[PDB]
Amino acid sequence: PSVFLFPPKPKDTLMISRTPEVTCVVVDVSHEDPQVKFNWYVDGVQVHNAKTKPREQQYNSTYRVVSVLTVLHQNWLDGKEYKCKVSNKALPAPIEKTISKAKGQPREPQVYTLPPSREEMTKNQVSLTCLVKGFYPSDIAVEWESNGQPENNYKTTPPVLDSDGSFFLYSKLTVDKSRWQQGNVFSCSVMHEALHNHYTQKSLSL
Amino acid sequence: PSVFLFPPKPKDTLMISRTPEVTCVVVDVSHEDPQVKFNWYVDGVQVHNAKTKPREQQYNSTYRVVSVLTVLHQNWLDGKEYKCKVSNKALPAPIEKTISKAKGQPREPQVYTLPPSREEMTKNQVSLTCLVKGFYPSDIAVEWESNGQPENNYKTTPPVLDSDGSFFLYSKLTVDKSRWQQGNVFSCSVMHEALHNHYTQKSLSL
Ligand SMILES: *[C@@H]1O[C@H](CO[C@H]2O[C@H](C)[C@@H](O)[C@@H](O)[C@@H]2O)[C@@H](O[C@@H]2O[C@H](CO)[C@@H](O[C@@H]3O[C@H](CO[C@H]4O[C@H](CO)[C@@H](O)[C@H](O)[C@@H]4O[C@@H]4O[C@H](CO)[C@@H](O[C@@H]5O[C@H](CO)[C@H](O)[C@H](O)[C@H]5O)[C@H](O)[C@H]4NC(C)=O)[C@@H](O)[C@H](O[C@H]4O[C@H](CO)[C@@H](O)[C@H](O)[C@@H]4O[C@@H]4O[C@H](CO)[C@@H](O)[C@H](O)[C@H]4NC(C)=O)[C@@H]3O)[C@H](O)[C@H]2NC(C)=O)[C@H](O)[C@H]1NC(C)=O
Ligand SMILES: *[C@@H]1O[C@H](CO[C@H]2O[C@H](C)[C@@H](O)[C@@H](O)[C@@H]2O)[C@@H](O[C@@H]2O[C@H](CO)[C@@H](O[C@@H]3O[C@H](CO[C@H]4O[C@H](CO)[C@@H](O)[C@H](O)[C@@H]4O[C@@H]4O[C@H](CO)[C@@H](O[C@@H]5O[C@H](CO)[C@H](O)[C@H](O)[C@H]5O)[C@H](O)[C@H]4NC(C)=O)[C@@H](O)[C@H](O[C@H]4O[C@H](CO)[C@@H](O)[C@H](O)[C@@H]4O[C@@H]4O[C@H](CO)[C@@H](O)[C@H](O)[C@H]4NC(C)=O)[C@@H]3O)[C@H](O)[C@H]2NC(C)=O)[C@H](O)[C@H]1NC(C)=O
Repeated sequence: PSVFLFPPKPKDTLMISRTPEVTCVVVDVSHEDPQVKFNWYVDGVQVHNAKTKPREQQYNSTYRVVSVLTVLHQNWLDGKEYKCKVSNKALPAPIEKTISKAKGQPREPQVYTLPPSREEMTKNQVSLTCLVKGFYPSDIAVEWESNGQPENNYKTTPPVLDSDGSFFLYSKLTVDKSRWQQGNVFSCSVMHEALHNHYTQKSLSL
Repeated sequence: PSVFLFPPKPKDTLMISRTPEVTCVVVDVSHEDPQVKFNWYVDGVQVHNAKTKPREQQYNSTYRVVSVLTVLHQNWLDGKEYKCKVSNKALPAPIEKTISKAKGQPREPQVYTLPPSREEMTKNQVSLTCLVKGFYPSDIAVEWESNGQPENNYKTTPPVLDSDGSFFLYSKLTVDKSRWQQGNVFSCSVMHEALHNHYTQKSLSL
């Protein structure tokens, strides 16, 4: 049997309104010893129940047990440890897996929107670019809007560790050549630990 | 004790000057059976020796043996399979791993360069970019120059699968606000399978 600890998604922890949850998944459990026992420890204290919640799935030719511990935004953002310690008679010694966020001192993301190259106006569709650079830790959420209306045709590169020991990423919104010339305003919205309201938005137009 | 097959570097294969290789790395080789036997087959036919060249390395609490095979550019680009067959007494059945490039026909990369943003002119350093979009396969090499001479302070993201079923990547060069302002001419040089001379080079200046 194998244990896998998963962290919360950034938007969920940067929005008060949302629900961060550190998820523990046990694979290869088996039919002969399906008896999995979970021990959730925040930072050192067994948060015992908190509001932990398992269940058994009958997979492969084996079982799959998942439990969830609902993470408290502030505890997350201050860098607690989260330990999922799983007992199961088959498994000789109980597997412990511990998680947190990237140990360091957080840096505010510089957000610059870039309009399309002259040459790309030769094309039928143009590329709108925003750079998010010199941020830390690499937990971020970047989106695009045309108004009070969210957009579709965008793609975001994985956070690349730059030279500073800070991170960078580019995000590419592709639009019809026309709209951009019909003087529309497209915004890139960045969400990060170290942003003023955990949010910033830079805009683009013709 | 398994095997991993590693492909040639996209600059090594796009340049005939340079000698590409396929690297077969066998890990978890345990002490009492150190006898690794690499068998190298090109596509259909065993290139037997060709110019295959291993060596033992005593790691962890185990062994690491790696065998390198040279490639002919042409073969690689014509999409031949390369087959590494590992032997080691302990390992009951022989490990036959096989590699090759991606299937599909090349798309010529669109190399556009973007200037620093006005919002970034506020900084003692600015960021030059080239967006390299709509290519295929993912294998490419972006490098940066300023005159007759190469530069240091660039960082290029991994190739991200875009909607076309083609790729993009951005590459970010960081220079002094001064150098940019003195009116110097920076170059983005993209090397890709489907470009005229396996090379193209888009330029920036102030
Ligand atoms: C018996 O069968 C089962 C199931 O089999 C399927 O297929 C059969 C054909 C079919 O018949 C059925 O049985 C069934 O469909 C087998 O199970 C699989 O077992 C393997 C291991 O053998 C597991 O592999 C691991 O996977 C990890 C990734 O897992 C995520 O992705 C996979 C693939 O997308 C998903 O399946 C999986 O569910 C995970 O998705 C994420 O899940 C979480 C929790 O649900 C989501 O959480 C969100 O949380 C927020 C909180 O706010 C919110 O609540 C959201 O709503 C939630 O959704 C999250 O959203 C999901 N993610 C996304 C993007 O959506 C791998 O990371 C893991 O890899 C690490 O470990 C292995 C092992 O050591 C290493 O080899 C590997 O290299 C890597 O190691 C190191 O890890 C670091 C962290 O990743 C990494 O940074 C580091 O670089 C790395 N080191 C190196 C050197 O690379 C591993 O691959 C499968 O997950 C599991 N499948 C399932 C479906 O459970 C079983 O094996 C089989 N038994 C047999 C064959 O014997
Ligand atoms: C005992 O210890 C050793 C080492 O331990 C370290 O730490 C100790 C504390 C210390 O005391 C020392 O012992 C030591 O420092 C353990 O070994 C490790 O074992 C793991 C697991 O077995 C291996 O994991 C695999 O790693 C692959 C990535 O490997 C690259 O990165 C690592 C990290 O940087 C490098 O170390 C490694 O060398 C590889 O770098 C690339 O290497 C090639 C060949 O050297 C380079 O080639 C260039 O070629 C050009 C050609 O022109 C030119 O010649 C250049 O000069 C050459 O250099 C290349 O440059 C390097 N790359 C770069 C960027 O520089 C992973 O990809 C691999 O992942 C696959 O498998 C896992 C497991 O199943 C999956 O989870 C994962 O998803 C992935 O699967 C992929 O799936 C696809 C779908 O099926 C499939 O299609 C695809 O084919 C498949 N991918 C592959 C590759 O098959 C995997 O994680 C480590 O590599 C190994 N580390 C070392 C240093 O050897 C050992 O386990 C341990 N024993 C124990 C614990 O019992």
